[PDB]
Amino acid sequence: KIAHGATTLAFRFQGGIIVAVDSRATAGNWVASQTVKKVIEINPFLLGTMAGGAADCQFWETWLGSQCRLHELREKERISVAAASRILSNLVYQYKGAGLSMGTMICGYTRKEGPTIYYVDSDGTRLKGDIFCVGSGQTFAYGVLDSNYKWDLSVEDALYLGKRSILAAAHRDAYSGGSVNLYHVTEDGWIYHGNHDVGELFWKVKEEEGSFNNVIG
Amino acid sequence: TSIMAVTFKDGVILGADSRTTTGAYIANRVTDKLTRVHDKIWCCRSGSAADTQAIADIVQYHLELYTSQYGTPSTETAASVFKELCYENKDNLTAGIIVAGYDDKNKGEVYTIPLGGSVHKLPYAIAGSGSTFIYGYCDKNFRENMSKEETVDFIKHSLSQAIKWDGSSGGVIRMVVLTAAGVERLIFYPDEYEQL
Amino acid sequence: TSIMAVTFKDGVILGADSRTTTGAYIANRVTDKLTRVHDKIWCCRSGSAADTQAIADIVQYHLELYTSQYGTPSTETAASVFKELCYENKDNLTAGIIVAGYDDKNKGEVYTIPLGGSVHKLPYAIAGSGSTFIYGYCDKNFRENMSKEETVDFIKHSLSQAIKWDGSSGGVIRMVVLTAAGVERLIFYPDEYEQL
Amino acid sequence: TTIVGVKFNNGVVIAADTRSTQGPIVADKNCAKLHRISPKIWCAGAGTAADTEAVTQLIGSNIELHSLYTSREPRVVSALQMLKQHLFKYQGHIGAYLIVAGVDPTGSHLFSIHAHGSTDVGYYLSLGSGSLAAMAVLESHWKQDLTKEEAIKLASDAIQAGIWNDLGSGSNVDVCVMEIGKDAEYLRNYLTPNVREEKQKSYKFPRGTTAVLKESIVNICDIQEE
Amino acid sequence: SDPSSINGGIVVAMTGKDCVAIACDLRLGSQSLGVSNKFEKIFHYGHVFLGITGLATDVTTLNEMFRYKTNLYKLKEERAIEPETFTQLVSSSLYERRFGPYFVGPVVAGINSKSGKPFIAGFDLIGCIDEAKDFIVSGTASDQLFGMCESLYEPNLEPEDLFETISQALLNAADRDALSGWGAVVYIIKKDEVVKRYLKMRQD
Amino acid sequence: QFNPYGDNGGTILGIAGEDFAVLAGDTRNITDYSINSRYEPKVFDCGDNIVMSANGFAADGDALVKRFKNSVKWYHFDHNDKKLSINSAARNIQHLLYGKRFFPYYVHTIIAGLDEDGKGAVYSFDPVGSYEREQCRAGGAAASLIMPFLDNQVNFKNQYEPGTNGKVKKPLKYLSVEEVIKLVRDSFTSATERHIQVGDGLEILIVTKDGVRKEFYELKRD
Amino acid sequence: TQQPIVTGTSVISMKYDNGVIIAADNLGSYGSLLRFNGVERLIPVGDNTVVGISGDISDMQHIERLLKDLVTENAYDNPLADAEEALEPSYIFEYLATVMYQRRSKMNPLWNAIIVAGVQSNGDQFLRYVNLLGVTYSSPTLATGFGAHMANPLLRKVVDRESDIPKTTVQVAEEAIVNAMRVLYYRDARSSRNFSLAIIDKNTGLTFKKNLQVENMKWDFAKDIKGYGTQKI
Amino acid sequence: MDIILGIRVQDSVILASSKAVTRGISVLKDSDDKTRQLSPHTLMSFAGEAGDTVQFAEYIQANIQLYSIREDYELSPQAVSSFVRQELAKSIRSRRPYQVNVLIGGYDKKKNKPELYQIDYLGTKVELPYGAHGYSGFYTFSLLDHHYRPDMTTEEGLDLLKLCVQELEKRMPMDFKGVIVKIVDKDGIRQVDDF
Amino acid sequence: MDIILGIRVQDSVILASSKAVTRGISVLKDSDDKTRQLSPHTLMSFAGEAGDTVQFAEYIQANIQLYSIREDYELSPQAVSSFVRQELAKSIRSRRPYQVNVLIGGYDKKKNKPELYQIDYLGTKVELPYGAHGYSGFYTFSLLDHHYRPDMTTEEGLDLLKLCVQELEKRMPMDFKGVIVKIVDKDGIRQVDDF
Ligand SMILES: *[B]([O])([O])[C]([C][C]([C])[C])[N]C(=O)[C]([C]C1=[C][C]=[C][C]=[C]1)[N]C(=O)C1=[C]N=[C][C]=N1
Ligand SMILES: *[B]([O])([O])[C]([C][C]([C])[C])[N]C(=O)[C]([C]C1=[C][C]=[C][C]=[C]1)[N]C(=O)C1=[C]N=[C][C]=N1
Ligand SMILES: *[B]([O])([O])[C]([C][C]([C])[C])[N]C(=O)[C]([C]C1=[C][C]=[C][C]=[C]1)[N]C(=O)C1=[C]N=[C][C]=N1
Ligand SMILES: [Cl-]
Ligand SMILES: [Cl-]
Ligand SMILES: [Mg+2]
Ligand SMILES: [Mg+2]
Ligand SMILES: [Mg+2]
Ligand SMILES: [Mg+2]
Ligand SMILES: [Mg+2]
Ligand SMILES: [Mg+2]
Ligand SMILES: [Mg+2]
Repeated sequence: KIAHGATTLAFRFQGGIIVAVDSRATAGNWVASQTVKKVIEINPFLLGTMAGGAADCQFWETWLGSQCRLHELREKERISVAAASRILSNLVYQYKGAGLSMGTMICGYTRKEGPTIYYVDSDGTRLKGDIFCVGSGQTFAYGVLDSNYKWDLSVEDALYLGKRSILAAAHRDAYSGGSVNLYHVTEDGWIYHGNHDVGELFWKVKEEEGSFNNVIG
Repeated sequence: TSIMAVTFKDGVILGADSRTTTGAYIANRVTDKLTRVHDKIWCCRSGSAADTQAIADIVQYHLELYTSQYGTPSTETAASVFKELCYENKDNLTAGIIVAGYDDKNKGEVYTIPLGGSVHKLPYAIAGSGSTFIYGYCDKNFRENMSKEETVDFIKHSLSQAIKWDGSSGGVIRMVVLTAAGVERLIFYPDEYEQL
Repeated sequence: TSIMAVTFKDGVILGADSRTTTGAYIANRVTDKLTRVHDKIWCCRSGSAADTQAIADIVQYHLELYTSQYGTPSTETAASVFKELCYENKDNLTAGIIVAGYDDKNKGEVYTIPLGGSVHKLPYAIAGSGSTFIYGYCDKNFRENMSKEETVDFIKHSLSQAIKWDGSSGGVIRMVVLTAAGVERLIFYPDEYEQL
Repeated sequence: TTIVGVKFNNGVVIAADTRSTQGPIVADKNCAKLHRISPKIWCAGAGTAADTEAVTQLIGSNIELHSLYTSREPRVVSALQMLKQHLFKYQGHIGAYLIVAGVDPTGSHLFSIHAHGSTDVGYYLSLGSGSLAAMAVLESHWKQDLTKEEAIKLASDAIQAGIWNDLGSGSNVDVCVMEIGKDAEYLRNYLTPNVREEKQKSYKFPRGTTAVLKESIVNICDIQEE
Repeated sequence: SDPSSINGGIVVAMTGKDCVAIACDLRLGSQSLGVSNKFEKIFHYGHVFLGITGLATDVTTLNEMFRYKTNLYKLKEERAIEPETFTQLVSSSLYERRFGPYFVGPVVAGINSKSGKPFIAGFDLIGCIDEAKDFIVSGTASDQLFGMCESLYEPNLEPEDLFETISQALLNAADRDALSGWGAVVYIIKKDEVVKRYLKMRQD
Repeated sequence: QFNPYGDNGGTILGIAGEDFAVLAGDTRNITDYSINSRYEPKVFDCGDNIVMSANGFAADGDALVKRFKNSVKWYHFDHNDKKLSINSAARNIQHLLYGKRFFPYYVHTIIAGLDEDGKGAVYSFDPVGSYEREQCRAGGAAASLIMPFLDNQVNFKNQYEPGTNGKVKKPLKYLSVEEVIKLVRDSFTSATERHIQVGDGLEILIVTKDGVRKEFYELKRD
Repeated sequence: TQQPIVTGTSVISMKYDNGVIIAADNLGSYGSLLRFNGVERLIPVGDNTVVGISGDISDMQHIERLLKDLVTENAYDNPLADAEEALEPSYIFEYLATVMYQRRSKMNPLWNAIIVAGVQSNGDQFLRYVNLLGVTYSSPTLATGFGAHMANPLLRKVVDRESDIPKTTVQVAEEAIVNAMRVLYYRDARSSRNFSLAIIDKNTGLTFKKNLQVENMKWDFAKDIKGYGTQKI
Repeated sequence: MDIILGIRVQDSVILASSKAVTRGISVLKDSDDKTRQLSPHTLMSFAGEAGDTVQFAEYIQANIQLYSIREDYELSPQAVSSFVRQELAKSIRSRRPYQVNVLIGGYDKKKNKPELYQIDYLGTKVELPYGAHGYSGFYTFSLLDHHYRPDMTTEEGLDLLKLCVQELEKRMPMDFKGVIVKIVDKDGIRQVDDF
Repeated sequence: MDIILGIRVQDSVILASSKAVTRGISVLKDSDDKTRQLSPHTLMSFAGEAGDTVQFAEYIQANIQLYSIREDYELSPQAVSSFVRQELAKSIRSRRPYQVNVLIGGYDKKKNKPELYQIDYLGTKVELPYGAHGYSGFYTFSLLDHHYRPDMTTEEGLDLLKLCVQELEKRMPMDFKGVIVKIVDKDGIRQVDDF
């Protein structure tokens, strides 16, 4: 019984990248934790998301931060998101078959690239993209994202969209919940936008938005 | 389990250990494996305790009903009723039974019924897990028309060795003597048979 | 296979049947299971024919090299070399070996090495599939400090019974006598030992 | 589960622990494992709880009808025979492991029965996951010609050995004494060596602590007149 | 795969001073997917209350079965069934399906109308009766409930105090179980009045 | 087939106070339905004001603790007797665990102590090395029985202020060392009642700026 | 990975006021066959330690050789080999525990359960267990295999906790051990009547007793037991 | 088969069901109607194992039609749903169970209310404002949770349904070849021929 | 991944490759380019197990680019295809084989001829006028067998390719989200941005 279950997303927009994750960890039906940090702070400019194996994601994305630091010491220049995501994907590819479990979005914003997201997988997949959603509640979050996403979203509205999409998954997916962690990635680094308890957030959103009429409040 | 039945001049004697095991745990160290299906027709039981008890109870019922209608049954008849149950239910049974009895006409007789449900009439029979270790000893030491005292010694010495080597066998050595004189029960304790 | 080694007054005697089987087919009815690893250190082999031959050949090599450097090895030393091979390669070997030898200082000694690769020094040893059927007989009939003729009779009678009951054992009874006088080979045919 | 039976001078005593478990969880702390088959025939049950209950009730019911039919007090051998044949028929799938004891016009009796239908006779017996701990005590302290007081002591000590040393057994000791020419005395919670200590704190909440959405009266009464 | 944890859910019952309480969550799911937040697991036949956890189709079937049987009971007996008698009926009914059982965890709660004595009982899926003095727990968060009840419970609580204890036992147990929650209901039962309260809880 | 793993039962509990931290654990050691020992210490003082417990398979648990204690020793040798901070110990333990990612230490590890600002700190680990700082964490057999109780009585979850009816939460007031020990004792007493692998004794290690103190309490032995 | 072939059953032990007692029978079983009747499973190390071993006998003989080699190695360049720098029970145990855990970690275990009984330099009683998994624990009473299920309950009635150790004499402790060995002979199908017993006392040193037998057995009541229920004759 | 959706609005129930039928490698048909009219104001859609779906639906249809003739009366949606549930609950412990999931959309003429019932092959019944079977809910429920109101019109219900189908067509790997949509209200059952 | 097609006409080679990427339940991307330029006049498309496809393609790309720099010369399509085959033939008996199927479309500047090579993960090479991997050929080869000529123009090749994609979109159960089409001729490699 390793922990399992999650909802994580990341999307590119005019103002950079929004990263949003839930906080729940479950061993079977047993809820092990409601306070899990599913965004790894690789360095002040790069973020990674945790889905699949908790240790695998933690260990190797911290390690990735060490490799990124060594790169900029040697090259006297910020590492690209392309190069960083590639160091991780090449590493896990060496371990293919051994049983690593990883589904992560490597998120960054550089001069040459602009806002960039790479989905990296333990089976060796490396995909560049605009919107990614990974975890047991990924399908629920995709629905809210796809129907409301625009490139010209404001930072305020984009932050809410990411928050609202995790809430949707947290409500319906049994193995997602606890709290929502928000991040906004800019060229000058990521900015943390707080921890939001799903219990309190649900009722707040229900009243203000008029959604979840199926639920009595 | 170590069980045996031996015909001799005056009749037949049944012998058995008293150990019942669940794996390596001895669930009963004073078990009675020598079982009565008629006044002078007894059996030795090996294998499943449940199966051999169920069979013996059914046989006792059949022979009691036989007696009410047709008078005293032969030992061969008792063996046949055992066989019928063991053969027809071979898929679901784990029972190794030795049938032994005393008639006045036929005298002492022994029938062994192994797993398959076959019947074998013999001068003496050995069975159970512990019997393996005394095939050599019993074959070398058995004689026909032994006396009561000689037959008791033969069984005592034989089962003593079977007990010594077989983990599934142990406790006391029970014996039942079947002759014209009647039915005699004998018991022999560890301190007696271990020093042999 | 039925094999045994028995210490007696003048030394030690090894005994064995001559049957090699592939399932129920007798692949060799005149097999020699009594094998020489040194002048007066021999062994009885049971289990895999390939494994026990490979082991015996390696031991013979080791003791030949031991002799060239340090002089004649003890029976204990020979047993230790057997053990080392059987213990360290327990996962890949199926070998049940009895080691028997004669020193002038230590006289007749017997060491049995079962499947696990453990060593057990004993006055006499029995092994192989057929040994199961003579644990009772051998335990009752063995005495220490027997004569040559008595020991030959003990082994002949014992293996005769093992052969009688075990399908995997049969053919001739081979024997090797180890004393100060030298090394004597004996053979006994079915017509002789079956009528015992 | 630890259950035992001990013969004595003028009768027989049985005993049991009171713990029931689902895996590593204790389902019931004060479970009743001593069952009445008839007024003077009682049995202790180990294994599957529903089965020991069900098989005892069924045979107990048929024993009662048999007693009424024959105008005779029921015998232990009848309960034994009916239980074993029922259990044998179901090929061990009815997970009932029983120690059957009692007094009847024939005398005092003590038997064990296993799920597959095999029975055993003895002066002292033990069944269940704690039977090895209990049997260790019985094999150390049992003797012939025990008194009533000595048998109760020995039986309860055997259960205690199971309570303390077997994780499948715990809580309290139940006893039932069946003496010849007397009413059977059922001693529920004969020993209570596992009372929980006082808690450090009281967890009584202030009223209004729990958030409530709706309140309503439930109509448990029938349809009313007028 | 495991029938008792496909749909999820929990039930808890407690005794107090001249009263009993029975409570349950409202979730019904298909493994990870939450399907309904209005699936009540507590039913009543006259003054006897029955909570049922486990496989939802069997929950529904057994409710319909015990409604069937208690209605015939009442017509023939000319009186409502009592908690002690109903407990035996539940046990008998479950055991008749010994080798093809309903995958459920029933819980009986009520007050005997004649003696006025509070009563609770629990069962396994095949009929075994657990008649506890203090409390009964059932469902996918039974371990959590055992932990809550064993610490929070004290004997002889007044109805309004008992409400707080059982509510907190359920809520906090449910919040540590993925397959439980999505609302909750608490029944407070006295000899001739029964109050039903829906609780406000986190909806994830 | 040979199974290199086993289950020795046991339950552990770490709570972080305002200026203190406790790490508690029962003293019972088991296999299947037997008791190996009624008093087998499970929580250890590892030096540098850090306490540790690795619950689950005891052989792996002892190995890990032994290797961490060793790591503290070599940290002093290599870095001029510098004090190993709790956060640095936590990261080091991750690498010890993940080093056997493909043949894991079969244990739930918890460490407790004080952070570099003097505030109480508890860290929790999974078998393969994922970790997280926490205010409250139970581990092992009876973890499922204890955590929901702690959510309610430490973090005041589902508790609201009377009169408001769900509108105002109960305020998160700080707990003293005496108050925490009461909750620990009641957690284990309740676990003992309903879990067969929990009992015999309760050993608590309390960490403050003054050092590491020990307290022992009896538990039911059935 | 292997399977045990020739095996030894229970080892039992307990602490008393001035030392420790340990015991084990002299059987080497080959499955259900009680093959070897003269196997010594208590192996003394020096005059202050006795290692009792159960499980695979071939692995026991290997461990026996390791301990013999350990004594030799300790004596090398050690003028205080028979004094201050002699082998302690704690040293011998930790060594074995290290080997057991290392061997399980290579998926090639020594298929044994071991109890190390002894007395330390300062007079303290030493009693600790280790097995094929490298699992270790200590207790006032320790037993392996069937002994864990049947001997411990009896020995724990004498010494239930730490405070009972000073109140327990060597006579009472030995009596309890001997009784436990009798109970194991009644109930363990892979046991023998013959056993060895060892006492390690801080005053009187190491007393090693060979060729002991289970005596004072109750079997007479067997004569009254007839049939399996209804049978009277 | 694959995707079946249901939504209960103010005055009607709307059922949407995919048109594709796939025999492993090939799509054999792209116009399959996965529904049966049980009574004039009751419609049942279905999805599950091949053969069982149609066989079950038609068996239910026959039984309800028999009841209608015998009593000269239409059963309520609640009554029909309970009958269907019992048949599935009976089926799950049979020798070979019906591997069929259904939605029952009906308009109760007595209460003047639309009603939607979701029943899976185990006999698990729930009354819902909107429902689905299989993986359909995983994509659509988040949209329905956001946009749904009990006072929605039929036209608003269809628009919300279009948004659900669009999300399925974007994120589902299987091509289900669109959906047939049917409306159940006071006037009976009709099909939306353009969707 | 899923569908990759190839056709060799008079003066060019055309490769068509699906855009979808599916992680089990969801379609994560609908614009994925399943190809790598090995040299100015050689293109390789690929499909197989996740990760292995891109890792293999990029490894091959690097090796051919290395050769180009070292010799200041472009290898012939035949030479590149033989190198790729050997790598896959080496891979199939490795500890963990590359689970990758490829098409290699190249224009030989020496012979002035287009060339299409089909190679599966075992290292099975064939030169073909048209080719495919997976289930793609099962639907398309019957159309190509009927319509194909060696003297077809590039425009006629694209039209025949459209007919193949239309048949796939009709009869395949999976939604592969259309195809990216690329042309390889004497002037090099270019992408058809509208298809
Ligand atoms: B004997 O070993 O065959 C013995 C004879 C039986 C009539 C008492 N059988 C058993 O002890 C069997 C196990 C067994 C051992 C060896 C061979 C075949 C079978 N035991 C049981 O049947 C048993 C054990 N515990 C409870 C109930 N029954
Ligand atoms: B004896 O039966 O153990 C015998 C001794 C061998 C050294 C000559 N072994 C065999 O005959 C074995 C099989 C076997 C039989 C019974 C027990 C264990 C093993 N046979 C072979 O090794 C064999 C047979 N045919 C060809 C080659 N090898
Ligand atoms: B005892 O441990 O044998 C005990 C005696 C029983 C008759 C009251 N048995 C149990 O507690 C059994 C253990 C068991 C668990 C699982 C399958 C079979 C047996 N428990 C129960 O029967 C049980 C468990 N949970 C609820 C109700 N009953
Ligand atoms: Cl029997
Ligand atoms: Cl040979
Ligand atoms: Mg959730
Ligand atoms: Mg949920
Ligand atoms: Mg049977
Ligand atoms: Mg024996
Ligand atoms: Mg929950
Ligand atoms: Mg406990
Ligand atoms: Mg459903």
